[PDB]
Amino acid sequence: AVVTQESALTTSPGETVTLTCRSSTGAVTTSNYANWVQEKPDRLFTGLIGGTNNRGPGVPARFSGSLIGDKAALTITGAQTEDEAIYFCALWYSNHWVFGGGTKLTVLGQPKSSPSVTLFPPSSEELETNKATLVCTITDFYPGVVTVDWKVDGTPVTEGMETTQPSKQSNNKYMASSYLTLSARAWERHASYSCQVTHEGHTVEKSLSRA
Amino acid sequence: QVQFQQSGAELVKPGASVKLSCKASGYTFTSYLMHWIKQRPGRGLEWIGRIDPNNVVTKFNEKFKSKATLTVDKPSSTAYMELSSLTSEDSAVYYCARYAYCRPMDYWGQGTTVTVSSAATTPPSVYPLAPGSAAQTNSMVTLGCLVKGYFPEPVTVTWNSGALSSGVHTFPAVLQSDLYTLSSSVTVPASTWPSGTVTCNVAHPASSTAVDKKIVPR
Ligand SMILES: O=C(O)CCCCCNC(=O)Cc1ccc(O)c([N+](=O)[O-])c1
Repeated sequence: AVVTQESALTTSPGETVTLTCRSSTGAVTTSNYANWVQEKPDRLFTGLIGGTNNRGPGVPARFSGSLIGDKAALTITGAQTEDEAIYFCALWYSNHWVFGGGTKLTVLGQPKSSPSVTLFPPSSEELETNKATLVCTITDFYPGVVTVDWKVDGTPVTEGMETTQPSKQSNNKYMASSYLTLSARAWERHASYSCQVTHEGHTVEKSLSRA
Repeated sequence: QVQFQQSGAELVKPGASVKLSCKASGYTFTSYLMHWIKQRPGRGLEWIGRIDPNNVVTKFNEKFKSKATLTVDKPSSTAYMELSSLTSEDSAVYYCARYAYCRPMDYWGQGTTVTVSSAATTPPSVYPLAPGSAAQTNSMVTLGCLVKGYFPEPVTVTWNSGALSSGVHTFPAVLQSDLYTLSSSVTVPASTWPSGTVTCNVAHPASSTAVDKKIVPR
């Protein structure tokens, strides 16, 4: 079982939106007992639609319980700024539940400007412990859904990339960081280390070097 | 009103089992099913298991049968989860959630985050990061202090000793190998750096450190 939702999306406050939830093993029949549970402002999760269509006690009546055809589907009618959140869909595989990854939602406040990316060096100092550390300073981005791809000389880094999730800064637009961590020889016979960032399917690129 | 008090944060170490509790509050406990759901640090949820407060009975995940004992306390309406001797590989944020017929929920608690670190309270080795990367020297330059290798989580970092708000962004921290790693950034323009000098402050309360490290080109 893969209960597969969407990954991320946007709708402008007022307009309707339909969130879907498809599953690996065929098609969401009522048997599933479909669930929708949302998280918001600092880790509180509120539950939304139970058994494909039943609204939680105080979940406002915009949110719609709708098993659309093959797939289970939540809709948020008249979408509002108080609905910008991550929604989880959950499907009951007979004698146990399985969670989708959620979707993050954006109810389009301040316009969609991009990230001021700036990659960093491993400093002279950690080179004595033989560690050499990489930061990619990815910041000012809206909406909150950017990616991180790293490459060590053409080569896309499969080796140890540690990252952050979109922290909302001061004017309510986001920031992120990506730590690529390596030991000195693993730095040295390598010239261009390349930081790749995408917004809405539109990238940015930064690099360093040695010769 | 109808609340759900889970505890707040926990520090388990590798090979020490944990007993976590969900105190249920303001509803008829036994006649409401309970779930426990793990959120591994920031990507996706996993349902763990299922306690019935009236009869005690549990469905587990395929995934958490060698790990949890879900067990209930009817008089105190508490519903404790126990995780047998654990790996570094399940430091997470754990949530009890109650539910009526078929839901993860209608209510979940706060989410007791039990961070699994065998290493104790230690000082962060902060490094000067220089803007010498791919981009010609134009108008505003972005500088960063990386405060690597600290334990526990609490670092409280001011950049030019206190006075300069206008361009600072500390990052949210990550944890490489049981301890933490974090950087804090800044982007003042050319007619400041190197001239109007830049040096960062590193405050890390528990393991006494108030470190002033200087930034330069290398
Ligand atoms: O008592 C209830 O509220 C409904 C659940 C059925 C009776 C008690 N046994 C349950 O075994 C396990 C159970 C059964 C059905 C179900 O939909 C879920 N679930 O988590 O959603 C769990």
